[PDB]
Amino acid sequence: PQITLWQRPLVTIKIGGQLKEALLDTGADDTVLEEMSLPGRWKPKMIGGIGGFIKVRQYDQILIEICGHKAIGTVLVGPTPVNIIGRNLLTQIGMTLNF
Amino acid sequence: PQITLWQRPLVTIKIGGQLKEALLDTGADDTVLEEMSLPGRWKPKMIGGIGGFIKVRQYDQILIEICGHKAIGTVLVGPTPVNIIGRNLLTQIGMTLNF
Ligand SMILES: CC(C)CN(C1([C@@H](O)[C@H](Cc2ccccc2)NC(=O)O[C@H]2CO[C@H]3OCC[C@H]32)CC1)S(=O)(=O)c1ccc(N)cc1
Repeated sequence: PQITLWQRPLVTIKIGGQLKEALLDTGADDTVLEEMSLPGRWKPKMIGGIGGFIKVRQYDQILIEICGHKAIGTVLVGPTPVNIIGRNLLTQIGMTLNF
Repeated sequence: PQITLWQRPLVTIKIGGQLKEALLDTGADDTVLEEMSLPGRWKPKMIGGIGGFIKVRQYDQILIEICGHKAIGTVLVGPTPVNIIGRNLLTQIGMTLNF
């Protein structure tokens, strides 16, 4: 499919038994989700952008369903204002920018 | 052209006759640039990033070239890790997401 950018490119993801709305974000190295429980070990990380930094928990090898695909990768969890799907997962589902 | 997402989508832009590097950022509503000189009058805008809310300077109807494509629109100037090209200009140059 093709996704226009007149509106925020929001999609529904399934992760850890939960459905969440999230932003397809080419600017993001990493995928970042609002507070939730995830399985396995984690380590703390600081990520920064407009407005400064937030502290997040990094989980690896997390299964996600998005855009009819299943992908696996790292998910950061913390006090982000919006759920963000970053390049680490966008690549796995074959998402590209075109113009 | 097609831009894949295995690396950061950093591209050359031109503004005020000068080349700069900017990140194509589908998760940004607005285009936010590193400190620079722009003509005309500006007004404040409050934006909310990952770290919280901040006020930046809004310049309207500014000429800016992105990947060789000429756009004219709003650019915000404020503290950002990198120049980001947001949806307001991504739409002008006919950029979409595809999978
Ligand atoms: C500023 C960029 C260089 C990096 N950030 C982006 C960016 O797309 C954000 C997403 C976002 C949207 C709404 C609310 C909060 C955040 N947009 C953003 O800041 O856009 C601003 C400009 O337009 C406005 O519209 C959305 C918020 C405003 C790439 C992910 S980040 O800070 O989230 C981030 C930094 C580091 C790591 N490792 C992961 C993420």
